[PDB]
Amino acid sequence: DPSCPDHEHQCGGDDPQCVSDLLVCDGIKDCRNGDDESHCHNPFHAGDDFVGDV
Amino acid sequence: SECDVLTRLKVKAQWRRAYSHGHNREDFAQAIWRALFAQVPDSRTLFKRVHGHDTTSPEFQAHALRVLAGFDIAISTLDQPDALKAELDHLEKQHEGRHIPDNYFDAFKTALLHVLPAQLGRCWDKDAWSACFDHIAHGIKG
Amino acid sequence: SECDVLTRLKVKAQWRRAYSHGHNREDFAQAIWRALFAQVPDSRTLFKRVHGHDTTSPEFQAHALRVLAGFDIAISTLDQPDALKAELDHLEKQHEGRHIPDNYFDAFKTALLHVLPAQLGRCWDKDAWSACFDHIAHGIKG
Amino acid sequence: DCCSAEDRREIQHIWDTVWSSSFTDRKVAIAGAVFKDLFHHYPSAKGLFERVKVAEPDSGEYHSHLVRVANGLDLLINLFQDTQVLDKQLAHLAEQHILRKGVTQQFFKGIGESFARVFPQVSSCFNLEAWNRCFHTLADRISRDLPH
Amino acid sequence: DCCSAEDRREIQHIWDTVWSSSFTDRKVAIAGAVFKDLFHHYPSAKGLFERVKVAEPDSGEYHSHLVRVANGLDLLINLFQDTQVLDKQLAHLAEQHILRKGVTQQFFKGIGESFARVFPQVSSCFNLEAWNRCFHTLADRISRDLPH
Amino acid sequence: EGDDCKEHEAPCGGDVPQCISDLFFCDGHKDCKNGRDEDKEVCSEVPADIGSSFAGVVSWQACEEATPHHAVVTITANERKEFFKPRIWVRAILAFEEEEHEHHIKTFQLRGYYSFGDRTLALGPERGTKPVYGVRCHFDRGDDDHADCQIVNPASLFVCGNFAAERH
Amino acid sequence: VVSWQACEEATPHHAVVTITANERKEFFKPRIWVRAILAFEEEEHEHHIKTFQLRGYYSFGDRTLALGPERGTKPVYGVRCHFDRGDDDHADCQIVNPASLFVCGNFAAERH
Amino acid sequence: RVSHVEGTHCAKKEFQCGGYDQECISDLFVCDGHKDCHNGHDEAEDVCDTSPVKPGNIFSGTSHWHDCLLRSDHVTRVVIKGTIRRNYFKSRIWVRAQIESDLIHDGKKELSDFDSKGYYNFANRRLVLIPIAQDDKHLSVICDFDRGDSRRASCHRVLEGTLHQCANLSVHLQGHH
Amino acid sequence: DCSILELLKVKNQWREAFGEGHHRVQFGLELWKRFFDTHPEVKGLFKGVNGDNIYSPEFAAHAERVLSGLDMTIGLLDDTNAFKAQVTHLHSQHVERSINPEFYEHFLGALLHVLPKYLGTKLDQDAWTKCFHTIADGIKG
Amino acid sequence: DCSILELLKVKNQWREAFGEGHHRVQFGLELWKRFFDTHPEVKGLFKGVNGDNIYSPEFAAHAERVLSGLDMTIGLLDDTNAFKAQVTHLHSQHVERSINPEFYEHFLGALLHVLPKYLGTKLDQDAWTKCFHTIADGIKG
Amino acid sequence: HQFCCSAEDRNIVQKQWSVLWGDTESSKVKIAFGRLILTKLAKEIPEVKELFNKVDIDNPEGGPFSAHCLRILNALDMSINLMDDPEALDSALDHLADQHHDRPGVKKAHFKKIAEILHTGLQQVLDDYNALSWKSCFKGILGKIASKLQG
Amino acid sequence: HQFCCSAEDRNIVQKQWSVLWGDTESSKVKIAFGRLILTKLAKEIPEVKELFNKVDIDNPEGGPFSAHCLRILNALDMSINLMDDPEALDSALDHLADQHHDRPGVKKAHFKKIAEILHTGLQQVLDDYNALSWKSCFKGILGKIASKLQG
Ligand code: HEM
Ligand code: HEM
Ligand code: HEM
Ligand code: HEM
Ligand code: HEM
Ligand code: HEM
Ligand code: HEM
Ligand code: HEM
Ligand SMILES: [C-]#N
Ligand SMILES: [C-]#N
Ligand SMILES: [C-]#N
Ligand SMILES: [C-]#N
Ligand SMILES: [C-]#N
Ligand SMILES: [C-]#N
Ligand SMILES: [C-]#N
Ligand SMILES: [C-]#N
Ligand SMILES: [Ca+2]
Ligand SMILES: [Ca+2]
Ligand SMILES: [Ca+2]
Ligand SMILES: [Zn+2]
Repeated sequence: DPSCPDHEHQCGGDDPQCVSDLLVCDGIKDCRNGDDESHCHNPFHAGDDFVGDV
Repeated sequence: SECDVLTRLKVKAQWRRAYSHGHNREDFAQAIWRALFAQVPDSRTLFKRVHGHDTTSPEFQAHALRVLAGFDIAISTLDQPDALKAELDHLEKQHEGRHIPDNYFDAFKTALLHVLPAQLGRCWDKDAWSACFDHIAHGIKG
Repeated sequence: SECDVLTRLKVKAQWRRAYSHGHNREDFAQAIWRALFAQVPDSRTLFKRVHGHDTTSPEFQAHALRVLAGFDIAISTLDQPDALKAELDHLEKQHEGRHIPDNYFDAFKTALLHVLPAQLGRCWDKDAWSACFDHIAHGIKG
Repeated sequence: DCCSAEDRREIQHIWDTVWSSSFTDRKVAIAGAVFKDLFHHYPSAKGLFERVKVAEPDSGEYHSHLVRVANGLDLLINLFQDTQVLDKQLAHLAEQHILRKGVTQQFFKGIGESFARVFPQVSSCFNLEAWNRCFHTLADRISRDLPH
Repeated sequence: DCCSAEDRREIQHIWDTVWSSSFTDRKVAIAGAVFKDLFHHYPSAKGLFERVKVAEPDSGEYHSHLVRVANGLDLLINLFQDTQVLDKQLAHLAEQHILRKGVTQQFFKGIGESFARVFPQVSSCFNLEAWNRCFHTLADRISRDLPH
Repeated sequence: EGDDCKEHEAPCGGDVPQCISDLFFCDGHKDCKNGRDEDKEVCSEVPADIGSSFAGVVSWQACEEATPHHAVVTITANERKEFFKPRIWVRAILAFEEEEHEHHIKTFQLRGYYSFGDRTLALGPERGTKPVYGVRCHFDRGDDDHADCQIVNPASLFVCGNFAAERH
Repeated sequence: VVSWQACEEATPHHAVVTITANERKEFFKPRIWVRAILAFEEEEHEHHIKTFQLRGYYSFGDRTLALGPERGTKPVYGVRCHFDRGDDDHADCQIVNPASLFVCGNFAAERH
Repeated sequence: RVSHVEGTHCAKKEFQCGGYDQECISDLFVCDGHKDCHNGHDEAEDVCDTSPVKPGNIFSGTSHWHDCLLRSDHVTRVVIKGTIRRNYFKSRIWVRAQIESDLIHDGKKELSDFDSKGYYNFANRRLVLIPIAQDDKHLSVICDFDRGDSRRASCHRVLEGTLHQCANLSVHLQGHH
Repeated sequence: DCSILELLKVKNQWREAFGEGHHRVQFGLELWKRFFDTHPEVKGLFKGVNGDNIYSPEFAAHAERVLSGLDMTIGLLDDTNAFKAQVTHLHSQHVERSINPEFYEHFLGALLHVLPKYLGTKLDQDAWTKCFHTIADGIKG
Repeated sequence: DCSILELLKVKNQWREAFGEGHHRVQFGLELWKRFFDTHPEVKGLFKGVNGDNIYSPEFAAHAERVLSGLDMTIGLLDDTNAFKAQVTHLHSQHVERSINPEFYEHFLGALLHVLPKYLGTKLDQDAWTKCFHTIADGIKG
Repeated sequence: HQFCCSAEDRNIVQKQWSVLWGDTESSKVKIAFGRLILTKLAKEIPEVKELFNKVDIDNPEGGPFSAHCLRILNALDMSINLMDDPEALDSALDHLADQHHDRPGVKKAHFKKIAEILHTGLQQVLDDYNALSWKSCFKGILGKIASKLQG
Repeated sequence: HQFCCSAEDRNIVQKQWSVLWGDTESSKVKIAFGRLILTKLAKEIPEVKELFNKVDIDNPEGGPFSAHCLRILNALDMSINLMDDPEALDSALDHLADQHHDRPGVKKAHFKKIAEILHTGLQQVLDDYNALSWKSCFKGILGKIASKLQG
């Protein structure tokens, strides 16, 4: 079952916490463990190709 | 055993369980066909028109389905001997001219009698099926 | 505390919660027994007839259930003093002749008072249970 | 060898593969076979059905009769988990059979035997033992108060 | 210290361990105890129940009365999440108590005290604070328009 | 997690989910886009090997009024027809663990099949042997050595009891 | 697979012996008392398989599984398995006559 | 966690033996010193580990309130102060503990603590602590050591009578003040 | 005028209401509850089977017999011979009792009232009235 | 003639309908909806409690009082003394209002109509009518 | 063994029996039911009433007889709940047979009668009652209890 | 292609068509329905009846004609079930077109009529019938079958 309200983010860790989806990766720490500010690596880089099979 | 009124009823019910739910029906058909062609691979030449070389082709699917439909009419009318005789005559006409050894019909039977219990998986009677198949096949041959 | 009209009502309700649902009832019984025999292992000799050496035997299960049934009558009639007196006299007769030290009754009490809160797990009163058990046990002894 | 709850649940479950349809064809065929067997083994009983034309087994009267039986048995089996109602319906059926003179308990044992002979021919995984154990229960109630 | 929603939910939940049965025995015993306490502390009020035969506490009249009270309280508590209906029933009960002369607000404070004294004796995990906070609410409505 | 397969279909497994027929597993032709229906592990015929026996303690819910004891089902014979390879036809025996005092053990002879795609051992009464019991074992622990079994009624597939089977 | 020398006139087929129950008395531990079943692999056409119920013991020092007819079950067959391959998984078995211990057949047993 | 999603076929107050295993047992027989499972799982070491309630343990976590009280998120500590385990009834450990809460109520910080008592039940791995003679609106605490270890627990602040959950709390051992 | 498609439809919907044993009993009982509620003038006819108490075993067994016979007739809807034979058999079972022939219309009324509660499909009222009438016509003299 | 098994049965089924608070209110309201639907002649008696609007708080509180009293009497069914006392108390609460004594039969009618919708078991109509009548008899003069 | 009082039979019996004892005054109901059964037995077979002299049957509303009705009802409850475990059930029923043997004057015919009375009452109180299973099982239970009787 | 008899259209058609064949005597229903459709076609366009002389349409209750009604109904069933696989469907429908070409006298107008009759009947028998999807798909099916007709 989801650990968080429909539009929130689970900070995870041994001390869980929910934080608004709009506050993840905005450069301001909202999680007590700063999880919202360490995801911040975009998988897509200019030039990347992904190939999807049906 | 022989094709009683009763054992015909049994075969009819089991065929309902196996065929009547058009889900895996083309797969049921094709399984029967892979088995048949595995036993008598020389028979594939009779099916050039309908792509017997590739049983996954749409033309051969259409075929195997036509077959199972005919067989379905035959089973469905096991308790209506007039209609059964009619369908069997029809199939016979559709098959005359084609040089089909008893060999191949035995292949078909063996195929059906192995795919059927795999389909039902449960309560089925190979003797009743043997008898009634023999009746239908005799009907198609002459 | 002492066995009031009220605290008797409380004990009665809690006993309902613990005993009345014949699921783990034989297990409840047997837990009580393992505790008792753990405290005073010399008492097992009194139960030779009913296989006190193996509390998992069907004979001993039947026993422990008989017990809990008697105790159930006793608790159920805490608010019906005439009936309570009757059942207590009956149990007393069933127990007279058997050399049972107060020792063993204290073992029984302690067993019950440890298995009970494990069963209920929640809202229970060990003082009320102590009082009412003391009343019933005094009734069985004389 | 009583009629266990398992036996009754079994029969109730397998029952929808023996006839049971929006059409009466299977009922007629199977019940018809049951009676062919009965009359084969106890031919004296065949006289009891002149009123329905046992004499013309393709007749609407005899068909409708067979269907009446089949549906009667259906009714009995459907009531296996409603013992009171089963008892009343059993009594009703019994009286219906008492009105008919010449119907004996022996004929009922006979029809039990013929049912047990016919059913396993029309459906696989038919629990014959269960059927026997339960039929005994049904028939012994229907056929009591009838000539031994 | 008002009567919170939590308090009401609490009372509603614990309530089925204090009497509440298809039988009236527990209601009679417990309500009876409540009144023994009330009369012990405010003996002047005992006169108000001659009509229901307090002098004979084993009488059907007095029993039936106790049950009437218990069920009245039941009705009140069951209406905790239906404030409008609770208000109407509260008014009704109030007028029923205005018809009886000699019934004062002081007697109501008294019975609140005796309830609070009795309930924790018959069930563990009974929230006494919640009970007090909510009873104050109920009684202050029933007993207004009465005489201090 | 389950799968979006239909009756008479089984998942191919692998990175891109695909469902194919029961009747297409291990028949020598690749029907999966990734060929998994012909994988050597998928098509392991070990769960139906002669001498294979799977045992475990049964919790009953009907049919048998005995308390939890072991059940063992032992494959005594097999046959995999070369023209129809997606099934292994097996003869097995269901037996129950009974006390030292019983000395009148009950033994049920079964026949059925192992289906590769289903990963299922399905057993019913041997020819002319009183339709008492059938067995359904599902090898879903990721190996050929454990299976979730039910002792069922051959007709209704009604569950009489369950045991967690383990290969011994 | 069993090579027969008497009793059974069938050609080499499998034999399987399955332990169905056991009991190791705590006061007499050098034996494990077992209930087993000897069964034979038979053709698709037979459909009337033969099953023999056995009881006996496993002896640790002997490394021997010794089986004979279950109580009241017609003294037809007994089994002697010797686990002498260095593990609990292979055994040299003989299907014998319960009385004479006469060898009817031999099979190299393997745990499956 | 997976085993939690799966559930069991056992009744309440029952203990399922193995992981896949079908045998059920009364939770009054779990870690009582007697082998009750066909596989002896009810007396296994992982099952019967007594370290979740080893006295001296200080579990700390953040309490998130959503009922009963109107507190903002705040630290709570469950401090194990003592255990009693009767040799005649080993099925359960009777735990005594102190529940502390750091509340930043009115501009400044203030400790809210109370003494409590309850039990750890091996079968469901559950620690129940109800407030010792604390009518003073201190809520009970129920912790489940359901994270695979004896170091972390999923807790709730609850009302004792109804088991209504007023707060979500997840403690980890950390432990040393 | 109960034609092929009519009787086919009625057969199907009947299978929906009566073919499931778990709600066949509720169906029968509710049919009767409705019938007796809206036409209590009818109850007199059923003194033999406690029609005043539909929750009794007597009446339950009755309702069961009813639904069974109705099943037979609906199932014989396509076999004209056996149909006529069955309907005359029903006639024999009803002619002895002084039954107002317009009670059958009321019976159909209750049937149509109760049916949709046990149908996963939309009640084909035309087909049902037509077939019910081709049955009742035969039951009546 | 409301004997031991009768009153035991009625007690049980009553516990089913009234013992669950989540559907007690629906039960009361539906009882009244039915009563007033099938006997609107009765509505005049309840002007004091907005009987014309059963969805009002006045009437809700009323229906609650009803079910409560019915609970008391059903619960006192085994204590003859306290029963008689309670039933005469109900009598006092009804005698002042000119109530047609055959309205009680109609009340029972609505009760028996609504009850099975809140019973997981089959309604024991005999037990219910017998006990209801041993109550109403006492309520009436 | 199976068929006569099978596993499912026992499940049905237990499930249906469970319906009676819903509330907290189950004791009241057990006493009422036991009193009914017993006094009905004393009416049907008058020679029986003398056998209950030591439990004061002449005052059925009295203490001793009430406690006794609890005794029988609880024995019945126990035996029903024990149907899962045939060996334990057998042992308990055996103890009961012993107890009824020590009361001379108790005869098998009395048990036949009380069987009839029991089933008749259960048909009324229980809303769901599978007579086949109940009779199947109680034939064996009452059979075993009356098995050590002289007459 | 999409829009005209789309994927969902086909799903609807299959799902709704499945409702008819619930029980074991599906053959009876297929024969009845086929007989209805065909005789209605012979009434609407009388020149058609002669074309079914070899299947004994003059005795519609007869064996040969019944077996034939099974032929058409099973072809229809097959083509409906084949709508998942457009290529296979196309092949089967092509075979049908071939078969109807070898029967001189069969004209496209007959197929237009039988389309009308078919939809009218299906509106009755089916309780749930999405006319838009059904007509969308059968336009294409019947279209393809009548595609090789001379007239
Ligand atoms: C009793 C089992 C069989 C049944 C029910 C059956 C039925 C059918 C059917 C329905 C057709 C399609 C006729 C048409 O629409 O033109 C057909 C054609 C054909 N059959 Fe069979 N058949 C059976 C066994 C066999 C056997 C064993 C053989 C020998 C391999 C065989 C050889 C053929 C051939 C070569 C065709 C021509 C396919 C084409 O090009 O259209 N059949 N049969
Ligand atoms: C107040 C708690 C107790 C209650 C309610 C109780 C009740 C019972 C009951 C119902 C029986 C069955 C008698 C029969 O059916 O004939 C029994 C027998 C017996 N009791 Fe207790 N008992 C209690 C405490 C004890 C104590 C502490 C002991 C000393 C260990 C004890 C020793 C025995 C013995 C030796 C028997 C007979 C054993 C046999 O059946 O062979 N009881 N008691
Ligand atoms: C297998 C259990 C049986 C069932 C469920 C059954 C059912 C029925 C039914 C439903 C009827 C129609 C009664 C009516 O609608 O008025 C009937 C009539 C009859 N039964 Fe049976 N029956 C059974 C066994 C037997 C036996 C063994 C015999 C002895 C041959 C028998 C002899 C008759 C006769 C003579 C009639 C009168 C039919 C007539 O009107 O001519 N029945 N039965
Ligand atoms: C705790 C809140 C109370 C509740 C819910 C309550 C409930 C009731 C009920 C249900 C009745 C019966 C009315 C009827 O059925 O006509 C009643 C009557 C009465 N009440 Fe109370 N009561 C409460 C407190 C009190 C107090 C504190 C007193 C002061 C001693 C009191 C004095 C009376 C008297 C004298 C009657 C007359 C009874 C009779 O004559 O039959 N009540 N009350
Ligand atoms: C087409 C709808 C009906 C069907 C299928 C039907 C069928 C039946 C059946 C099967 C029986 C049982 C006869 C027996 O076994 O002896 C029966 C009896 C009876 N029918 Fe109907 N019936 C229908 C309509 C009606 C009508 C409209 C009434 C008038 C209210 C009616 C009044 C009765 C009565 C009074 C009995 C016998 C009651 C008794 O046995 O005590 N039926 N009917
Ligand atoms: C045995 C079934 C019945 C029971 C248990 C019952 C019980 C009650 C109760 C408890 C009250 C509340 C009195 C008060 O709060 O002062 C009441 C009032 C009343 N009852 Fe009934 N009653 C029953 C049947 C009926 C019948 C059949 C009628 C006729 C329609 C009726 C008409 C009324 C009226 C008009 C009132 C007072 C209306 C008002 O307060 O404005 N009751 N009844
Ligand atoms: C319905 C199954 C029955 C059950 C479960 C049952 C159970 C019991 C029990 C538990 C006792 C108490 C023994 C003790 O505590 O010392 C008892 C006593 C007794 N039973 Fe029954 N019984 C049954 C049937 C009968 C029958 C049919 C009779 C024949 C009249 C009978 C005659 C007696 C007598 C005379 C006593 C002596 C009571 C006393 O003196 O205290 N029982 N029974
Ligand atoms: C509704 C779509 C139709 C389908 C699915 C269909 C299907 C069939 C099938 C499967 C056959 C059997 C051919 C064989 O196996 O040899 C057949 C035969 C035939 N069809 Fe149709 N058909 C349809 C519409 C029509 C219509 C509109 C006509 C115009 C009268 C027609 C005229 C014929 C004729 C004359 C035969 C010859 C039957 C014989 O003599 O054996 N079909 N049809
Ligand atoms: C077909 N061939
Ligand atoms: C105690 N026995
Ligand atoms: C009978 N027929
Ligand atoms: C208040 N009585
Ligand atoms: C008709 N009844
Ligand atoms: C009444 N009201
Ligand atoms: C019996 N007592
Ligand atoms: C075209 N039939
Ligand atoms: Ca942030
Ligand atoms: Ca493949
Ligand atoms: Ca243990
Ligand atoms: Zn994150």
